[PDB]
Amino acid sequence: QTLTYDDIVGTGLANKCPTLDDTARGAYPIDSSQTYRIARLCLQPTTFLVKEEPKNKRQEAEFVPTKLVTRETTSLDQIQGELKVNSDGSLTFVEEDGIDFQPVTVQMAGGERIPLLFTVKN
Amino acid sequence: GLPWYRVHTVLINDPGRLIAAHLMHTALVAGWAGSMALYELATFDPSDPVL
Ligand code: CLA
Ligand code: CLA
Ligand code: CLA
Ligand code: CLA
Ligand SMILES: CCCCCCCCCCCCCCCC(=O)OC[C@H](COP(=O)(O)OC[C@@H](O)CO)OC(=O)CCCCCCCCCCCCCCC
Ligand SMILES: CC1=C(/C=C/C(C)=C/C=C/C(C)=C/C=C/C=C(C)/C=C/C=C(C)/C=C/C2=C(C)CCCC2(C)C)C(C)(C)CCC1
Repeated sequence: QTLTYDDIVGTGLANKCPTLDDTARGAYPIDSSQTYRIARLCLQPTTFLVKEEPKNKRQEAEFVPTKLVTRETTSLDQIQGELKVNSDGSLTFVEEDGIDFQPVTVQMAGGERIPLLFTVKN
Repeated sequence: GLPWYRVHTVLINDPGRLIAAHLMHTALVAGWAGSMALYELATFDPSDPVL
């Protein structure tokens, strides 16, 4: 529906991307003689995985799950850009602008904090 | 007076204070156990149970 800021404020929903009904399994036709654009792109991380340091003997590193400590400050949104139609037929999104980075700190077992710039700049 | 090596014989006919001594020894042993683990936790490397 049409919610208002006062509906959302303080709930954690401002950090959530919008969603589509289970019944949206259509298709968007792409008119090669047309020019297109992403008017809003929203990314909402749900899990952060960090590769562990396989000791000298190694064998193989794993991607270990981590705990987020910086709260509902993680999503990328309001990202815009043009959707080009290439001539092989493919589509290419070229980010122009948006809120396209969030600093995030997750914590590994043992207590090591791992900051990162979660991002899709360019 | 009592020699140093017999001070604790004053408990031999004092069951309450004998219980009090036994409690204090039990307190000290459990405190040790607690302090020893905390030291081991503060010094233990868990990153390689192989080598
Ligand atoms: C489980 C331990 C324990 C318990 C329950 C008792 C219980 C008792 N003692 Mg015994 N005693 C002990 C250990 C113990 N003692 C030790 C180790 C010694 C050798 C010093 C003695 C020497 C002793 C004497 C000489 C007398 C008693 C007496 C008594 C009675 C009254 C309390 C008193 O004055 O003692 C007080 C005893 C102490 C304050 C000893 C404390 C020792 C400290 C806490 C060790 C800490 C060292 C240091 C801080 C360690 C830290 C690390 C370091 C690297 C810095 C009571 C039955 C008295 C009594 O009625 O008998 C007639 C008495 O006159 N005790
Ligand atoms: C459950 C164990 C236990 C218990 C409750 C007792 C209790 C007693 N013993 Mg026995 N005894 C034991 C084990 C035990 N003993 C063992 C294993 C030995 C062999 C070493 C002896 C040898 C022994 C002798 C030769 C004598 C006693 C005496 C006594 C009485 C007076 C002790 C006193 O005032 O200490 C006073 C002690 C001090 C003020 C300081 C001692 C400090 C020591 C040397 C170093 C401290 C070590 C440190 C605290 C770490 C503890 C050791 C570790 C095991 C935890 C008391 C009834 C005396 C007695 O019969 O009088 C009638 C006596 O003459 N005991
Ligand atoms: C049904 C009665 C009953 C029960 C359950 C016990 C149980 C116990 N007695 Mg024995 N005792 C009894 C009757 C009983 N006794 C009688 C009739 C006498 C003659 C008066 C004695 C004389 C006696 C002596 C002289 C000593 C004991 C000690 C102990 C304790 C040794 C183990 C210990 O400290 O664990 C370690 C403790 C824990 C893990 C925590 C225990 C917490 C429990 C559940 C008690 C909670 C509080 C409770 C309301 C207080 C009453 C305790 C109860 C013993 C009456 C143990 C709890 C020894 C003792 O006190 O050692 C310190 C000791 O020195 N008892
Ligand atoms: C089954 C295990 C067990 C048993 C049977 C005992 C038995 C005893 N402990 Mg306890 N203790 C234990 C585990 C045990 N403990 C644990 C796990 C801890 C935690 C680390 C302690 C900590 C502890 C403290 C802090 C104290 C005792 C004390 C005592 C004695 C009290 C009765 C007394 O007057 O002794 C009469 C004393 C003796 C017979 C002396 C026996 C000497 C023993 C065998 C050790 C040998 C000498 C020693 C190693 C030299 C010390 C060198 C070092 C200081 C550099 C008794 C001998 C108290 C004590 O000794 O009071 C004087 C005391 O202060 N114990
Ligand atoms: C938290 C832990 C804290 C632990 C507390 C520290 C330990 C506590 C005290 C222990 C010290 C014991 C000293 C008692 C010493 C002392 O009091 O002795 C003299 C003492 C005499 O006792 P009596 O029966 O005459 O009683 C008189 C009373 O006033 C004693 O309280 O005999 C005993 O104690 C029996 C054991 C004799 C041990 C004699 C050893 C001889 C050493 C000399 C040889 C040296 C080497 C030279 C050859 C190379
Ligand atoms: C009060 C209280 C509390 C607290 C508690 C605590 C804080 C405790 C502590 C305790 C502890 C913390 C303990 C400790 C202990 C220790 C000890 C007891 C030890 C001893 C040792 C020894 C005995 C040794 C010996 C030796 C040497 C030194 C050398 C080598 C050889 C030998 C081994 C012989 C609470 C809050 C809960 C509650 C309320 C009340």
